[PDB]
Amino acid sequence: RKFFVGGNWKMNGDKKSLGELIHTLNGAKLSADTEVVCGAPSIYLDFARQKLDAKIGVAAQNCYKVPKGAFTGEISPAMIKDIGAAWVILGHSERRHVFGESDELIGQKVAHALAEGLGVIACIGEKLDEREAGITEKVVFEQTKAIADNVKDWSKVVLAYEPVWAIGTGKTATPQQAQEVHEKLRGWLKTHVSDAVAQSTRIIYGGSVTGGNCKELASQHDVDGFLVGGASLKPEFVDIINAKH
Amino acid sequence: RKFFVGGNWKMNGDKKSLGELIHTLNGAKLSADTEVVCGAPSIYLDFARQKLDAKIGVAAQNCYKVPKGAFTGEISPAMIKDIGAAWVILGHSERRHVFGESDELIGQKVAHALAEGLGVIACIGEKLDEREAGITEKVVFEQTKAIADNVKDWSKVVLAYEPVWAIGTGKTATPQQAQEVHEKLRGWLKTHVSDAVAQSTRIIYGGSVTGGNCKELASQHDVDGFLVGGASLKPEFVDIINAKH
Repeated sequence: RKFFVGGNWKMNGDKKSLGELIHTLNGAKLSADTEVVCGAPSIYLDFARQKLDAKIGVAAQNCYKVPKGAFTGEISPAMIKDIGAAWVILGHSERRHVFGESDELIGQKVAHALAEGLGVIACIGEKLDEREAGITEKVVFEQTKAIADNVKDWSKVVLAYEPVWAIGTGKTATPQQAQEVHEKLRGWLKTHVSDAVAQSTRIIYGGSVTGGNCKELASQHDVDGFLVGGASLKPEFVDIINAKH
Repeated sequence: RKFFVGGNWKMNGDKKSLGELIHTLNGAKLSADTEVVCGAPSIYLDFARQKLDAKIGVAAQNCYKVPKGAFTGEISPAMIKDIGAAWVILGHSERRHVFGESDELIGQKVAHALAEGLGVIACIGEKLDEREAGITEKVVFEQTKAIADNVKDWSKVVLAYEPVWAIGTGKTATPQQAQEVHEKLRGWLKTHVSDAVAQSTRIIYGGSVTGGNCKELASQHDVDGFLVGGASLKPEFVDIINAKH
């Protein structure tokens, strides 16, 4: 499995500061063995794709489930491809809990984006109350099933495990808690999809990854890379890309 | 009150099709007395702003209520200004009924967008069941109050009355039905805000406006322009702009 590092810029940046960041990435020495993707605000997707070196992919932070129509404020996979972006982040924790997107809706989005030829970073993760209650497993397996049910070809899918309690809080999961879930998710895939799918699908970790953290997390056997928020807007993003080196 | 015509492209287009549409608009003989604004998909705001004649304004179709943060998938007024767009469409029917955006949220977006210096086109309108139950007035005044209590400077606000039953259905409101609601809203403004605000605020109509029904609607005394959906993607949009000729 090729190590994968995605940067989710969330709702940050302007052309000046994003221009700066992109110039930094373009001139940096990034490991040839890492697949890098930058998820930019929709208003700057075109901008980002035009300025980033070709080896770095671009991802949209969200999309809707049909190519066109009466959906004021939404964008579709066809528009994302039009711009030259190759991926979309779906099921993000903020979409789920702040914007109320349901599992059913996320599933429809995944099916459509894949049908349209885009790669998908699909996010799953339990809340603090769920972890404390000890139902982390039931929660993620249920979210995964919603995604799986809509995946025909797993070759363009990356699963991102991001515990809600770890997102933007500074409370990173320990390497052992990340490994435990990744291992269980990989087993879910093996029993419910197939051995081949489980072996080739990248399962990445997200939730307060820093230049400081990454090396120990990246050494876990079932951790295939990371989905980075806050640190993707800093110079230390380079260190994260290079975690396995 | 300067006649105002806005095109709401909704989730439609690619650079090739929007490029042609724009070419047509830059070359058309548009009334010197109509203020025109085009509402483009966020992915295309930069493109649209670069291509359209400076005399035509560009509007985003939605935005969030803070300048930046951990809101995966959203865009802010600050980003919209960065690109050079000067308006935002807030409270559109599809955001209310498909995406669940509440009055409280819309009022917060309005206040933030105005604080950031953007012009706002705020949408209001009742459902068929509300109309038939005899509560159109109750529903539109409730929606307008949620917006108005969040407006410090009306100079940059445009109110758009778009009955839900008329959006994309072909069931245009008759001139008498539109005029009735516009007159009542202007009446609300006068008693809840001020006479000065009532006479200068444009109240535009939307919901199946076509090159064919526009002249009659535009002759109504309280109709100040339109918010066009489906027809804004067609050459007849030029005829709508020129509805008073």
